Amino acid sequence: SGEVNLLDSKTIQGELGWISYPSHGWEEISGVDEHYTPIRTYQVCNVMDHSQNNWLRTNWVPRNSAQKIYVELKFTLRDCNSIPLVLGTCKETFNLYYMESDDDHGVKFREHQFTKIDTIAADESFTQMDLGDRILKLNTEIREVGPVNKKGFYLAFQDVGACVALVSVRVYFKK
Amino acid sequence: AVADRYAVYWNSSNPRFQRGDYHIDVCINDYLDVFCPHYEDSVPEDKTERYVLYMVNFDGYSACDHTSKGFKRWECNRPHSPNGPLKFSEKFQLFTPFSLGFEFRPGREYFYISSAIPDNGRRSCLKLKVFVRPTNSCM
Ligand SMILES: *[C@@H]1O[C@H](CO)[C@@H](O[C@@H]2O[C@H](CO)[C@@H](O)[C@H](O)[C@H]2NC(C)=O)[C@H](O)[C@H]1NC(C)=O
Ligand SMILES: [Ca+2]
Repeated sequence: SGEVNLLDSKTIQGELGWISYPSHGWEEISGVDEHYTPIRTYQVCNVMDHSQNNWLRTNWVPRNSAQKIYVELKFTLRDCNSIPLVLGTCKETFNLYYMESDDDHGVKFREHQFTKIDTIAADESFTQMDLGDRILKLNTEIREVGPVNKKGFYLAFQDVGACVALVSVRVYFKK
Repeated sequence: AVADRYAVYWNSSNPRFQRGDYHIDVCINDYLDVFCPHYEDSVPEDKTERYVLYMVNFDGYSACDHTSKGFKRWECNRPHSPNGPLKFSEKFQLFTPFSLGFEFRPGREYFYISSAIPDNGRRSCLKLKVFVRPTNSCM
């Protein structure tokens, strides 16, 4: 009976305190959403580079007393065949992780501390034709955050060689 | 890190927009950050500078026309925005992972203009030219 956002990447505050590791991986780049509102998006496309392991971590998110936590992802993903320069093998998936924590600051980022929720695939990948005709090939994927037995958690996105634009990340519970 | 980041404060009080020849030379994978006008909350809406930022071709850049040949990139209609000025971010990458994104090539020129809010009929628009340098000049 109503949703309550814990995190919204489209709000000014919601997009603060995110960290990329390493730099030049996930980038903070202006884009637009499905409502024609200019927003901050999170993008990665290092297919002209070798051995990619790019992480993007959100700010700390409280769980409150909520039981079931959902994460809603809106993203565009490029068809590997539509990319003129590919040095290795391009991927068309990316990974969603989480890590529980009581602390919202002073937490050194460690990949091995993160639990994988799912591998994220696109129902529709876009091509040069979509680029040329200005088509918004938006994918929507909803997942649930695993057991959170701390005060809150961090979410993380892992890229291993895909061409992915995260248009929207929204974490919420229902009342 | 290795790339360079450029900050452009896009308002009519910036003397770099004066002659209409404001340009920057960037490399592929460089960053451009454009900041919207920002004011103390005590300043009324009507006395604040607001606009839409467009990427246009050379013709649109010359004539200050975004209609036939332009794409909206950013909206500066929050002069009192929390956490400071609204910030448009661009990365000059070869290939976009965003189906409505923009791609850049070494050796080419790109153009931005702004259209005021509320709309006047002026043709004295603020504008910026971006030259993406050849690969040889960027190591
Ligand atoms: C309009 O633009 C000027 C710059 O031309 C802005 O002043 C700069 O603000 C930044 C960040 O606050 C400082 O680091 C610079 O030193 C300032 N001036 C210069 C000379 O670069 C000014 O804030 C803008 N005005 C509005 C209304 O936002
Ligand atoms: Ca120059």
